[PDB]
Amino acid sequence: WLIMAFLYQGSEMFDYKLRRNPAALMQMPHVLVNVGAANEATLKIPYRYVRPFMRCKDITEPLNMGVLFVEVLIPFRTSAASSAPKSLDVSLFVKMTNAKFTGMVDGSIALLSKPIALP
Amino acid sequence: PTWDRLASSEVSDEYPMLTDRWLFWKSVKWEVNDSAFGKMLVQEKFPQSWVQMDVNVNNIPRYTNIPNFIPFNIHQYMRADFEVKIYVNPNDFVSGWLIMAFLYQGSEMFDYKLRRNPAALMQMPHVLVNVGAANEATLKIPYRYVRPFMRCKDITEPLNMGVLFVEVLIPFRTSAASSAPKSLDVSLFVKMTNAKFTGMVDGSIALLSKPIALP
Amino acid sequence: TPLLPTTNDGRVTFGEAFNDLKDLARRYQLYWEGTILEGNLRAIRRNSALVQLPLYPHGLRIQPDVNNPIWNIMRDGHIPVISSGFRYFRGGLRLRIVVEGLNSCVWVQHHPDRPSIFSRPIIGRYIAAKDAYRNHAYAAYVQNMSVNRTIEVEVPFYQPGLYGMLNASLRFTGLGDLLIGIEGEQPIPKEGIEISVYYSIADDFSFNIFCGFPPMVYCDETY
Amino acid sequence: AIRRNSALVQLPLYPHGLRIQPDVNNPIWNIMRDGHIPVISSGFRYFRGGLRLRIVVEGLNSCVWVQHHPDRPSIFSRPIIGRYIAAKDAYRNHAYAAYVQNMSVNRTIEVEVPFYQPGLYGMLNASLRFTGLGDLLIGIEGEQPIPKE
Amino acid sequence: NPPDPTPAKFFVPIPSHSWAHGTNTSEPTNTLRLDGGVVGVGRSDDIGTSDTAISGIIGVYGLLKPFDWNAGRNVGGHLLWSMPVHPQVDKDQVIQVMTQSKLTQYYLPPISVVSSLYAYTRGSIKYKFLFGNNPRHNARLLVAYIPGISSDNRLTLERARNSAHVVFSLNEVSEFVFTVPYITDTMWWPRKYGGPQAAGEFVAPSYICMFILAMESVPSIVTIVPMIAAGDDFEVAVPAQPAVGLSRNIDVIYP
Amino acid sequence: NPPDPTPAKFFVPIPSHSWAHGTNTSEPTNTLRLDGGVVGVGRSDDIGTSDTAISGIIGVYGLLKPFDWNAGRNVGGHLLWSMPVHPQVDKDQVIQVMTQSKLTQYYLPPISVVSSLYAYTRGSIKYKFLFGNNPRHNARLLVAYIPGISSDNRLTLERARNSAHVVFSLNEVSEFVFTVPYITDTMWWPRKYGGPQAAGEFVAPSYICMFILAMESVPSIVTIVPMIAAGDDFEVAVPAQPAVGLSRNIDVIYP
Amino acid sequence: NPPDPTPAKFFVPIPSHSWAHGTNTSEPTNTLRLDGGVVGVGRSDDIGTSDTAISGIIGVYGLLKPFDWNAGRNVGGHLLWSMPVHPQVDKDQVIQVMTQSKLTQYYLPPISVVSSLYAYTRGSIKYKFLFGNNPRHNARLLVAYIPGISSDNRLTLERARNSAHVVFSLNEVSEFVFTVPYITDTMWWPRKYGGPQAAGEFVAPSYICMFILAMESVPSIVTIVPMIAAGDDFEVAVPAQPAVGLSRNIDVIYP
Amino acid sequence: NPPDPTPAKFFVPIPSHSWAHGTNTSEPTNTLRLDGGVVGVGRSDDIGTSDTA
Repeated sequence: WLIMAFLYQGSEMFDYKLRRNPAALMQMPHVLVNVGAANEATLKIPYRYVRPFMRCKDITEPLNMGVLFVEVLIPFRTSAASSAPKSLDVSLFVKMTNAKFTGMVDGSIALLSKPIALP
Repeated sequence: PTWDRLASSEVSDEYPMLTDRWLFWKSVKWEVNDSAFGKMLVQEKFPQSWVQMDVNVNNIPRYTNIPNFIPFNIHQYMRADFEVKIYVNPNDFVSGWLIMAFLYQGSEMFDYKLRRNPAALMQMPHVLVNVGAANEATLKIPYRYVRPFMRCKDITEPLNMGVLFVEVLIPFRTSAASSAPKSLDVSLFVKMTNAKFTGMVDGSIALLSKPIALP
Repeated sequence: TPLLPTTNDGRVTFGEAFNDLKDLARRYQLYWEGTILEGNLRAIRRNSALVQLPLYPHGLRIQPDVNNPIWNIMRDGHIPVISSGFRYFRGGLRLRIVVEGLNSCVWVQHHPDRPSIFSRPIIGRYIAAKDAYRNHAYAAYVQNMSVNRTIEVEVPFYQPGLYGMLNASLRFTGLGDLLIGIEGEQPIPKEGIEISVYYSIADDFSFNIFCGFPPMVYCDETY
Repeated sequence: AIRRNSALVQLPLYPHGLRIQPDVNNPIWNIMRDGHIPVISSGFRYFRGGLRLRIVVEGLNSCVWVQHHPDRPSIFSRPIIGRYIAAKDAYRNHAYAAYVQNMSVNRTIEVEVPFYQPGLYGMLNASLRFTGLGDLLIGIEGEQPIPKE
Repeated sequence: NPPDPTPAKFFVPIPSHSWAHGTNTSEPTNTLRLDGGVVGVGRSDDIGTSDTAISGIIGVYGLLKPFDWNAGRNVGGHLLWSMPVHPQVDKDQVIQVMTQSKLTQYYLPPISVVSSLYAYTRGSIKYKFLFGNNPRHNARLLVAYIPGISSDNRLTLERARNSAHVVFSLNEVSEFVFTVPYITDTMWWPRKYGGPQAAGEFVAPSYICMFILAMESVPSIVTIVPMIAAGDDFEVAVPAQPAVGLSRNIDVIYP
Repeated sequence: NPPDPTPAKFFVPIPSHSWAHGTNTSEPTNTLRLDGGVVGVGRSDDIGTSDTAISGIIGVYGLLKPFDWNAGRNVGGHLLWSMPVHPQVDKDQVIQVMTQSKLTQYYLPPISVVSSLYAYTRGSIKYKFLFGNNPRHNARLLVAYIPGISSDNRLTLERARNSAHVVFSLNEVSEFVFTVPYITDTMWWPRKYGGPQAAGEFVAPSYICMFILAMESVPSIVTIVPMIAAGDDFEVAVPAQPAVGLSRNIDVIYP
Repeated sequence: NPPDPTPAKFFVPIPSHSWAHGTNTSEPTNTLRLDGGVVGVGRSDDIGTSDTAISGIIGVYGLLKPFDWNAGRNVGGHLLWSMPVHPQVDKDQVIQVMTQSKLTQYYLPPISVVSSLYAYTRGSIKYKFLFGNNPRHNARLLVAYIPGISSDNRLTLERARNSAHVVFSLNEVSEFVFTVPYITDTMWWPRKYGGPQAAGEFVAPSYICMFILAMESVPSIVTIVPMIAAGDDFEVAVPAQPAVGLSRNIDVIYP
Repeated sequence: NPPDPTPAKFFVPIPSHSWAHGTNTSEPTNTLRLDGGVVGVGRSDDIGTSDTA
């Protein structure tokens, strides 16, 4: 089983690393995914942020509204034989519902940078 | 909206066919030779002593044997109004009086032993019994307890709602001759008025124990 | 299954309702307490700040220690615990500052445009150069301590975002420093002065987006 | 010994009053016995209500928090003084109904304790054991000079 | 300048207002604002309230420590898992994070944390079980609850088949929800980890138990993860010293 | 920001509210509750009140020490038993429990205990007698009461046959109820064991006396047990220092 | 002389009234007048008020330091002048009067002084340019503003020709007014010279820039004087420690 | 729990009420009675007043 939940502006809480445990993920908005049925599952993430608009480029770190988690609720368990797989494939589709852009400038007026990873 | 319904979501199990009739309980015999003012003939935790009146060879009460106590075997919470009738057997050549009163949750008051004196028994709900007329007298004991339901089995001491007293108001007095008796017989009939049992389990899921007596 | 008949969140058996965690958060609890001694304070000190107290709805980062044991064994109150379950808030605080062993006047100023720099309170001298004295035109409140030793103040939500961040670590996350200070020449007694700050939620307060609770610890295994 | 926000008395709350110890150095108990309230209470088996208290604490000049612990068993029939107060009532708790009063402004605390307790009744004339309305706690709020006497 | 003689009134001076009052009152305070009326922070619909209504919080399931079932239908008529039913879950039924000479961090459900803030409680508790099988496996389970027994020493598959029980077929769904009601002699139940009595001297107002009644193409091990939330009719009573604290700082000072 | 000039009012500061007020007033207090209004413990009909209405208490008979009648009709025209009629019964007319160098414990009737809490009293007193004979015996009794004499030295079967008396046939019932009214020169009567005057310097507002006017198959001894309760028109006046105390702790410290 | 028993009320004594309240309240005070009512200084229409309504003040243009353009159309596609758009103008864009070891005196516009008294701000800013040419000269200017860049390092005549820009013909008027709107991610903007952050760690919510695209009978040098006032939709938020002070006494005492 | 901000009123503390007032006034006092209202000793016609006119 897979559990996928989203944590609004998670990366800046003082207790961020403690909220990764999948017990804590069953309390934020989440979805569950099996390998049998319940293959697809769609989460929903409305815009909730400190300021009414997000920055699109640098000058730090644009477009960071939260953290998306996908964790193993029940471990990936196989039969003990060779016709069994060693892995599976998990694909993540996104889309935007109410897209409002403002402050239209040029391109090359601001830059992006090589993105940083969560610990 | 009454407060027994605020303790249990499961509705109550009411079997009036096998409860709600006069059951015999004990008979007690008091003497001319030790009948003084304030002699205690009966001092029982009620209705614990009535419902556990049937004992094993190893002395553990079994609800199973009397069709009246059949629901006390399979539930864990119960609530009911009682009535204790006392019958003494009319001998014309003697005279004496009995006072029977009931003390709600008496056994846990700090001044319990002081409230046994029959002067204090004339202030709680009571009845008086002669040997001439006024043979029978029926007390009435509505359900009044700290919690809306009583426990039916152990784990301490189920079904202890009060204390029932039967004492000598006027001593058992006889004529000075041999055709006079040395004792009489006093019989205590009980019955339950609004019996509501809840928390229906198995039997053998909880146990009873050999019952303890009041000091 | 059958359902249990209602008591209206307790109005039937007791006298009142208990249906909101917002209502328990309106009962004061200890925010911070500590002592300030004469040397620990500032040298030319005629209208000067005594504490710079960062205002967090989730309370301060509790230091549990031996000489005041309300933090060791009780941990933090009901307000930090309810606050950890929510991501944002939009409201003000209510405070009670009970400053002992001081007899003249105690100005309390609220600086709503200050960043949330520290998670501890700053005592006496170390208070920054520009918060070290009473400012002009900031909302303030002077109380003579001979008349009454308890200050009751409500700090407003003056801050430009849609929310203020709970559980934090420009950085305009909250409702900035509150400043407590003496108004004149005073004798700072031996054994300094004790300040106790109690706080709660105001009536215009809210908790907003409910994420999970963080992992807790039980009070019962503190000894 | 380490007494910065600590309990001073743990006062069990009984409508029938405490078990009066009659002794020489305060004679209101020796010759008056107990008041009209213990006497009226002994005639009844149960009660359902709260109390009204007045705590007049003399010779102390700062602040006196009073907390009500409604979920505590009725363990003692005497009050517990100072240090001997149990480990978990030894300081002011959070979130319990409390009331702080500065003793320089007024030396009399008027409080009403509610009936917060789960049974149909509370037991009068007593000896879980949830019989009543649990301990009230009285304590000092800071460093103080505990005077001689 | 007419003289106004009105008799002075008796007034009792006190230092502050109620420290205990949360609701249904108006309290005087000196507000540090420019405006001197009853003022409140501005709002819209999205910054909008009563997200703290208790029923809305204790409704969210919280995860309890997953136990597993090993080598099927397995051991004939056996006890899998059981615990006393009460709003705070037992410390051994909760995902833990120990550290040496700090406190122990517990991932309590939303129902457990809210019930550490109150003195009494009552009402039904929902359990949601999630089975990590796949349709090839089969078994049966008897989940029953017994209303007045507090310790599992005395119960067995034939004693527990006489209580209120549902027999779960282990293939009709993965997610099975089983509601144990509130059947007690009393109207409010104290918590297990605040007051009143003596910790392990506790009696929950019921027990829940899970009883039983091996392919080579399928994984042997079926893992079960239990979730717990408060029922629809659940209430909490008096605010009390929280049985828990934040793990923001898990350090402690034993005597 | 208009200036409001209103003349300051004179106020008198005091430390607390009335220590004496029981009724018909509202008192300010700081209630240790979450709710800040006028709140009271919940109720139903069964937990329901005015079980303390005085008439309902003093109505319950209380037993006085039983005296007995020995060898019939017995001693011609004799005084059996007599006592001054007043709400607290005389200490020698009450079931006692002595202990050495403690206090003496008295089983006072409900009327006696209530009248130890008040300063005055008035109204009729009911006596209920219960005869431990059986219909074989016969005798007669003259119960009379005399309204203004306080000591039995002066009364005899022919002086007491001129007061208000009923002649009781000793076989018409066991339970005989005899009401002595309230006939005095004054409207309220002080109690005998509180104030005012000097204990045994007391005058009850009347005396009740019981006058007279032997088989071998029947018990010689007829025992009489007297019960005492307040009449329907009985009232108590001012709250005063209780003449009694609980025997919870019967220890004492004589000077 | 009827006795009035009314229960004393609880009152909390404090030393004074609100130090922070400006509006919407009535404050008690002892007025040093002969008349004891709500009295105010007399008036007519000409001594008449609300001359302090903020919009009426920040509407008045204030002059910023004049820069000049030297030898026409001059340097092909060049940056003339640019500054971050925010209510307090940068100290290098303001007419100054230095003195040695005193403070520096700045002739701030009416919009700058008012915005040194408040904590937040928002809304459009008007710039009014005044060109010291005479119709013989010609040139073009591209005034554009870019909404989210805070430093001029990155912009050039082809990057700034893609923002909102007006191309000004340098002969249609002397006085040209160019309004840069308010386009930000947030609803209120902090000031640059009060709090919060670290002075030169500041980001204005846009940049304004002026880009380009020699007779002997006419003066070579065209001088431009810029004026700045707040737009019609401009507001200020919270009263804060004024970033400025009067130069009545420009002396100071450095540590 | 709405905040009630009302400006504090000026009050002048004094130790007691008028020592000189006999008539046409109501005076506050703490009455040592069980009843907390305006109470007066009972009367009939014969114990009846203005014998001091």
